[PDB]
Amino acid sequence: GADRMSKWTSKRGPRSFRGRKGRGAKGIGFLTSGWRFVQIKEMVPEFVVPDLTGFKLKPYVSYLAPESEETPLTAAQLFSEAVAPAIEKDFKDGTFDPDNLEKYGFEPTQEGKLFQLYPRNFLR
Amino acid sequence: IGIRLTLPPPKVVDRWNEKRAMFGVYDNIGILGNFEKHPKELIRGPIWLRGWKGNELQRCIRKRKMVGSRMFADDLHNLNKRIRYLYKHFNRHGKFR
Amino acid sequence: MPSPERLDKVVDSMDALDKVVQEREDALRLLQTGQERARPGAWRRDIFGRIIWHKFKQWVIPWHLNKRYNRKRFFALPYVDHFLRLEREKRARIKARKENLERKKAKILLKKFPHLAE
Amino acid sequence: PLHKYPVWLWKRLQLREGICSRLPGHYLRSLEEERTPTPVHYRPHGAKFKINPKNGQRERVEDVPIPIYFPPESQRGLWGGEGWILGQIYANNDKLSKRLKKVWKPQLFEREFYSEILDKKFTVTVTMRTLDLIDEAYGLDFYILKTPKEDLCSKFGMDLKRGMLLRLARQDPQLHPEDPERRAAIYDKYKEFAIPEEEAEWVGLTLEEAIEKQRLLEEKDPVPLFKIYVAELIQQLQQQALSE
Amino acid sequence: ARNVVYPLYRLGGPQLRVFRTNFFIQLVRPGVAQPEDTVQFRIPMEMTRVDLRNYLEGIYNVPVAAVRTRVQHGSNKRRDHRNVRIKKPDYKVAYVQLAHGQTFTFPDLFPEKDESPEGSAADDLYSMLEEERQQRQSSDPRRGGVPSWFGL
Amino acid sequence: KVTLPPHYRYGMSPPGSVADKRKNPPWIRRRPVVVEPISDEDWYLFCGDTVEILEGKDAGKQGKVVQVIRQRNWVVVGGLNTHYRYIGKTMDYRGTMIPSEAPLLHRQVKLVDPMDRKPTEIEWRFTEAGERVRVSTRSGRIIPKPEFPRADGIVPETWIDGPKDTSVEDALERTYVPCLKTLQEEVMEAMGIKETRKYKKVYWY
Amino acid sequence: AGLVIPPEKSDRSIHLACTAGIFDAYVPPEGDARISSLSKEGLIERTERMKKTMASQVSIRRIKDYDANFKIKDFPEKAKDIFIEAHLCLNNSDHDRLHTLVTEHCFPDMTWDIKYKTVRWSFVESLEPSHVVQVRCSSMMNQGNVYGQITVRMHTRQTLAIYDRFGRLMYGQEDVPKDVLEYVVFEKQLTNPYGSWRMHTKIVPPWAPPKQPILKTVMIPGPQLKPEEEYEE
RNA sequence: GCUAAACCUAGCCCCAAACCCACUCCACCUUACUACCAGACAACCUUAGCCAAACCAUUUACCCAAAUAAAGUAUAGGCGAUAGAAAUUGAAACCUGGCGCAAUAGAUAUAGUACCGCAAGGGAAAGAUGAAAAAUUAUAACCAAGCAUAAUAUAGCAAGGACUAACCCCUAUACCUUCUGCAUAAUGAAUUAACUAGAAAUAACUUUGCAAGGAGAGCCAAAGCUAAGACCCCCGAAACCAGACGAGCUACCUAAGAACAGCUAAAAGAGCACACCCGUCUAUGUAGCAAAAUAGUGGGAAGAUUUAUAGGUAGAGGCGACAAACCUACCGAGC
RNA sequence: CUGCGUCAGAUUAAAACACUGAACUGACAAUUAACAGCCCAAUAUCUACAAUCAACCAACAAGUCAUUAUUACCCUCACUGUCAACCCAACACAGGCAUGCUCAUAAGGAAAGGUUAAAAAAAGUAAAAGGAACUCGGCAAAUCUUACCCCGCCUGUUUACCAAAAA
RNA sequence: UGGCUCCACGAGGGUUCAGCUGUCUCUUACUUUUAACCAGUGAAAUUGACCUGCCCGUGAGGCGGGCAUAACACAGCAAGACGAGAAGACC
Ligand SMILES: [K+]
Ligand SMILES: [K+]
Ligand SMILES: [K+]
Ligand SMILES: [K+]
Ligand SMILES: [K+]
Ligand SMILES: [Mg+2]
Ligand SMILES: [Mg+2]
Ligand SMILES: [Mg+2]
Ligand SMILES: [Mg+2]
Ligand SMILES: [Mg+2]
Ligand SMILES: [Mg+2]
Ligand SMILES: [Mg+2]
Ligand SMILES: [Mg+2]
Ligand SMILES: [Mg+2]
Ligand SMILES: [Mg+2]
Ligand SMILES: [Mg+2]
Ligand SMILES: [Mg+2]
Ligand SMILES: [Mg+2]
Ligand SMILES: [Mg+2]
Ligand SMILES: [Mg+2]
Ligand SMILES: [Mg+2]
Ligand SMILES: [Mg+2]
Ligand SMILES: [Mg+2]
Ligand SMILES: [Mg+2]
Ligand SMILES: [Mg+2]
Ligand SMILES: [Mg+2]
Ligand SMILES: [Mg+2]
Ligand SMILES: [Mg+2]
Ligand SMILES: [Mg+2]
Ligand SMILES: [Mg+2]
Ligand SMILES: [Mg+2]
Ligand SMILES: [Mg+2]
Ligand SMILES: [Mg+2]
Ligand SMILES: [Mg+2]
Ligand SMILES: [Mg+2]
Ligand SMILES: [Mg+2]
Ligand SMILES: [Mg+2]
Ligand SMILES: [Mg+2]
Ligand SMILES: [Mg+2]
Ligand SMILES: [Mg+2]
Ligand SMILES: [Mg+2]
Ligand SMILES: [Mg+2]
Ligand SMILES: [Mg+2]
Ligand SMILES: [Mg+2]
Ligand SMILES: [Mg+2]
Ligand SMILES: [Mg+2]
Ligand SMILES: [Mg+2]
Ligand SMILES: [Mg+2]
Ligand SMILES: [Mg+2]
Ligand SMILES: [Mg+2]
Repeated sequence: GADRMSKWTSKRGPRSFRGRKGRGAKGIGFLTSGWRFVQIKEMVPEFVVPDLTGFKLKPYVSYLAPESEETPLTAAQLFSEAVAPAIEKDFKDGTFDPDNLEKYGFEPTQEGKLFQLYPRNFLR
Repeated sequence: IGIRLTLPPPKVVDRWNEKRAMFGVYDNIGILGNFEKHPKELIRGPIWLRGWKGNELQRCIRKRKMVGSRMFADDLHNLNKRIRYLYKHFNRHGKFR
Repeated sequence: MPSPERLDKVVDSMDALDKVVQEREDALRLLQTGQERARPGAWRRDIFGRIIWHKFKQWVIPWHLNKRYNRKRFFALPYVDHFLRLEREKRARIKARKENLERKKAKILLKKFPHLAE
Repeated sequence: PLHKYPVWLWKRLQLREGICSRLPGHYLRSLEEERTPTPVHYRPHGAKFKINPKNGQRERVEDVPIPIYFPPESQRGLWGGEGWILGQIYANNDKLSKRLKKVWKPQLFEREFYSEILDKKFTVTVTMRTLDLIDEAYGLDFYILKTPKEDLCSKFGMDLKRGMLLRLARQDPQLHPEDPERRAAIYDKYKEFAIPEEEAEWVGLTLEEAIEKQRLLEEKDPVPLFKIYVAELIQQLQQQALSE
Repeated sequence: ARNVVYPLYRLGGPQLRVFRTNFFIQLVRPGVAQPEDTVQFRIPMEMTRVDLRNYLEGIYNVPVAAVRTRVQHGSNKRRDHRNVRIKKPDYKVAYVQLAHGQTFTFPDLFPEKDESPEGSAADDLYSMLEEERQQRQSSDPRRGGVPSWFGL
Repeated sequence: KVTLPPHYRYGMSPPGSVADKRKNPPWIRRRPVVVEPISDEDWYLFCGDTVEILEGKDAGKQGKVVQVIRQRNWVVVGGLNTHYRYIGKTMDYRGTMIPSEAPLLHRQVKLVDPMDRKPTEIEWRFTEAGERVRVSTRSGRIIPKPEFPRADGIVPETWIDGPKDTSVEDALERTYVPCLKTLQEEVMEAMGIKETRKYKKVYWY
Repeated sequence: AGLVIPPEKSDRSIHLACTAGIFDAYVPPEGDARISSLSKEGLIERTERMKKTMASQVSIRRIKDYDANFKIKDFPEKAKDIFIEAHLCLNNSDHDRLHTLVTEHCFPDMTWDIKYKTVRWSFVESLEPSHVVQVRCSSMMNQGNVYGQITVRMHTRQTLAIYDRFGRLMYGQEDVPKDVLEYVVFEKQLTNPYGSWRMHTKIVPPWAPPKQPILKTVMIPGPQLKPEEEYEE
């Protein structure tokens, strides 16, 4: 008799089911004694909207544009463009050692950083 | 009703294609070739049906004995049931005794 | 709608921008640590016996103390082997049917167009 | 259709691939060996041919092993190869009477044993057959190191064997630390079972345990691409400098 | 942001910030009479009223006062030729009240005057068809079906 | 997106149009028309090219193809192989007669040499620079792809930028300076947002 | 659904072979029936009108520019032949060949009313030779095609015999021939290399005599009245 | 001339060869598809039975890793129905196929979808133009049953002999099956189309080949041996066993709740009497409103009462104020 | 789980009907939290005396509502339910369906498609004189009568769907 | 251990006094429903084919001997079609 072919949502079931089932929204606090919701300010996402005044770019690109060939960006290309000049300059200087990779840009660990790379702790 | 109202398209049969032209060749391979090759070695087909003949029960038993381990579960179960049924039918039923 | 293609253009542009940003992030992660994925994961057998890529979630207590995580089962008992074999045989049947149908279509096509043979 | 291989070859096929293919060769051979266990619940004929009394002809005879059920409680002790016998019996030993299910169980005792190599006392569940085998082998250590796995029939026994082999290979000083004379005496009494450590480390491990151990051995964090890129760059720079 | 993993928060943890958002909203004309300072939006299902307030204050610089959200269920009664139900998506509707007493109204996005052609348009097919329609006339009843093409 | 039945049959009306929807309902199951397969490299009929009709009502005539269908190996020649149909037909009007073309096959028409108006057989050969062109067997020459108006109908030659169109110089200028930072921290530094509290390590499993 | 517009944003477009109507209307002078009897004065007036109409000469020059090997002195005979062949095609209802002689705009006027009738039409005599009254051409690249219209005058004897579905006589008489005067327009798609001159339309002067009456009697019903509406003259 | 009829593809079947798939982002063991808190919680254990023995009780073949032969031999067995080796000998192997099906066929499949059931589970039907539909002026004629064009005139298994002539004249006890014998008032059939039911070579017989030898190892042979031809059906029970699924109805119980006007009475398993529970009698209904109802009349109605919610006991069983009651509208043993 | 809200429909079948026709198809719109669900830091340590107007009195079946010492703790209104002529019975089924008020309504609905008044059939009302003479039986209907025999102490329970009993 | 009785109670099985009444002597009148006709929608069991009579006989609408007999629609009737009707009961 029951419809088992439909999505199970929060509109179906008794009061407990309807009040317990969610709809996908993230939590921004916790319930304390007396069914009182305490909201944590730093669990509410903050929209970091920049200042858009004096911005040259526009949503659409003029069709009068050359078609530059597609070259996907790789780790090797990024390393060559970023760290290779400094490393080769230091090698030419002659004072080089694998213990200065931290100065060269290498990060031995992600701990102690606001933006870890693996696993990442920042949103889109 | 039950019969077509239009003539079927004519069927063209090439009596002189490769297979019809070369059919029967090397049937006497043993006679004309110092008996190095047997004509039953020219049989292309199932492993259990190369150079052998028998009734349905014999074919089923031979297939189970040869490729029974390689069959799928459902096919093997069906083969076992068919063997049981044919055994009962042949050994317990018939006009003659 | 006046210009429906504008929405498609905007969606494509936003997808391209997100692609570029994600590509930069992936390249930086590969350089710094080398992980090809930003979210931890593992290869585990579920209760149904099929290999699955489980994506790790984030908690505050270790897994051995967790109750809900411990209730979940990541091992398959021997009774699933027969069903795994049946699934494999079904997939083999489907693949064989597809191959045979392709060969039949090729033969029919050659019959209909003689100059394909020539 | 038909499978390419018979179903009973699938276990060997999956051993040929994956993490199982990277296991040590000696461990793989030891797992693959399928030597017949020593008879316990049946008496072997002892001859390949026997004279049939009724017709006086020399007929070949075989030893058909009798199936044995080993309960999971036997893996925590040393039953010496005995186990539950599950079968049928004709009532009053008459073929024309009914056939009844019958279960024969071994008698179990909780004895105390001392290992000279391990310098420890274990309280285990054993049988009179196990005690007789120990007496014949002249010691628990000799029995464990001599009887193969198909005669031990105990995961605990295999663990004891692995521990003893590891200690013999390592010449571990933790065995009587303050008595090197006694330690050397034990080691030279049991010197005949000397096994290289890299081969004794896998003795008694089941397939799952071996897979987990190999995964642990292969578990290494990926090296960042930055190190390899700077290494190849500095090597290229050095080769260019040599060319200059 | 939706379809993403929110990092877990602990006491003394950093403020959670989002730099690129996939939330897209649609300002809609209310189907019933509403107060002047009330605006109706269709927002993604993973979006809360606090998030909508911050979204409007940040991206659009819109001062909002009160937000009330509800979930509208899509009809599942549609059936195709295979007698299988077709589901219309469920969507979240939000009502936002302006802060400083501003009044908002939904303007006409399709003015009839702007729809009317102010410039000149000359479509060949339309001109051909209208010319044929105006040139062709109904048959004279006194002719009684006799073709009018013959000049005799 | 795209909802096409496996044996959907392509016709003159473009897929997804009202006429195509009425001709091919989702529930219809007709016999699939067998089409000789032509590889993407092998196909050599393109829009805006003059081709001569070999067989039909009016053979030996040259016309420029206006439409091509790779699904059925169809080439439609403008103003050639045309029948006549009434258009603008209602219960009160007798309709307007207009000509409409019929599909042709790549075997039904043969590409013509522009300098010598006679059908020819053409093969794909490479140039000295490696660019692929088509050269005929008889009196070999280069016949490039005729210029055809773009699908979207945009004309860069007569393109004027609008109020929401990025300028060419701004779109072309390069501002990305490669480094080892993420967009999040770069934007935080640019805007001056300060976060002193650290993130406590959590458990991932 | 409407068939006026094929789906938009399509590279393919419907190709047209003929224009909706005459680019410039030609008004026949009153008394051309008398000018027909005044045969010499008819030729003199045609020559004078052709000389005085500069637009006619410019149009003829454009026609010669698009096809140099074209003559005005021989076109009346070819036009008469095309006219007779087109009208003969009606007798056997050979629309396949009529498509090569008449325009797509002329085709409905020649087929729609005789879809289910038998027409016995014949040409018997010609009273006066045809004369090119006026030549005019289409606008330059209006839609990428250029058309030319040539006006001719016909004063000839014809025969009409039309029967209904059951073969009963319905209009005309199959024996007696009668005089017919009509202005015939011809159109050709100059830009199209395979285009040709085809009869396009005919001009009915406001002073034309009334046509032959039909055999049967026709009743024209008056305005039907709803109960609330009364009769008003 | 209406309903209709025809229309060939989708694909499927058997082989050979070859060892197959499983992270776009997010969610998914809690009430699956649910961002985010202290636990201990863990698998291994002979299949039975139908059936054959004309009952049945010991017993009764079930791939176990090389085709052929030894050989249906040695052996086993209520020595009976039947079961049945080994030593020994050794065999080739080039996927790109078909004296397979063509929409009631071939997979169930357009799909495990619609639909049915609480659940395990069960499980379909169908499509047809054309080169072009951006030609709908198009995919014409005829054809099962059923009707219309076009009701009927004494009398009779409806026909036959006939006749100038439809009837009128004469003769004539429907078909299959089962019983000795049936028109029998013994069973089955409204009609049409499609589908639907005799499978095996021991011996003998016929025709070839060779011949005291035959046969392409093995077997037979006191004219035999080798090869071919030709003989052995379909549907239907009550039942039995194994493993899953069911206490949202109902039987009983557990947790914590709710209802019982008015009068007499007395601190009542008291009386009259609403709500409410039940169902003695009558009538209607009997493919019904209802696979158990309606109207009247009835017993109880502060109690061993009635009832909403959640949970428990599961079939070699539960539960039962024993009616062999009830366990999801057929319980002497559910599905 | 959108299922008589709005617009349009070659529409046309809901046991008939339809032009606004409509409980059918396509599109659009909607139900906004204060009501309700979703609660609670730790370790020890407290908790004999019903309810019934709780005062009388009277009881038995003995009951449905309580903390403190210390440590830690100051951020706060998020998420979800909200429509309807609706559920279980194959149906727009005379059936089944908990609770609070209304105790006859201030809310909610229509037994008759039109005609005639034959038979037989169902329900109701009225009836001269008699009053069970009908019938296996005072079954039904009318009236509001008494007494006895058999069985079981009594209230209660049972064959859901032919037996309510003496079981 | 065995046998009797006592008040109250009962939709339990029989009987009785009086009243009561259409239960009856012997039925009648009226109303509603049903019904018949008109208009709309529109099933099921059943069905070898029927051009489907009576009396007597034989073994009965179909056979034998007599008799009867233009065709056809509607409303009742239930003597027959061992009315499949209607299933049950007995060996
Ligand atoms: K089927
Ligand atoms: K009962
Ligand atoms: K009673
Ligand atoms: K009667
Ligand atoms: K019966
Ligand atoms: Mg939580
Ligand atoms: Mg929590
Ligand atoms: Mg038997
Ligand atoms: Mg029996
Ligand atoms: Mg052997
Ligand atoms: Mg089928
Ligand atoms: Mg017929
Ligand atoms: Mg007769
Ligand atoms: Mg039995
Ligand atoms: Mg069982
Ligand atoms: Mg329960
Ligand atoms: Mg219950
Ligand atoms: Mg009371
Ligand atoms: Mg009481
Ligand atoms: Mg009860
Ligand atoms: Mg009774
Ligand atoms: Mg009472
Ligand atoms: Mg009870
Ligand atoms: Mg009893
Ligand atoms: Mg009994
Ligand atoms: Mg049942
Ligand atoms: Mg809300
Ligand atoms: Mg509240
Ligand atoms: Mg009904
Ligand atoms: Mg009731
Ligand atoms: Mg009526
Ligand atoms: Mg009276
Ligand atoms: Mg009496
Ligand atoms: Mg009396
Ligand atoms: Mg009497
Ligand atoms: Mg009496
Ligand atoms: Mg009574
Ligand atoms: Mg009692
Ligand atoms: Mg008492
Ligand atoms: Mg009963
Ligand atoms: Mg009863
Ligand atoms: Mg009682
Ligand atoms: Mg009636
Ligand atoms: Mg009627
Ligand atoms: Mg019927
Ligand atoms: Mg008669
Ligand atoms: Mg007699
Ligand atoms: Mg008789
Ligand atoms: Mg007779
Ligand atoms: Mg009658």
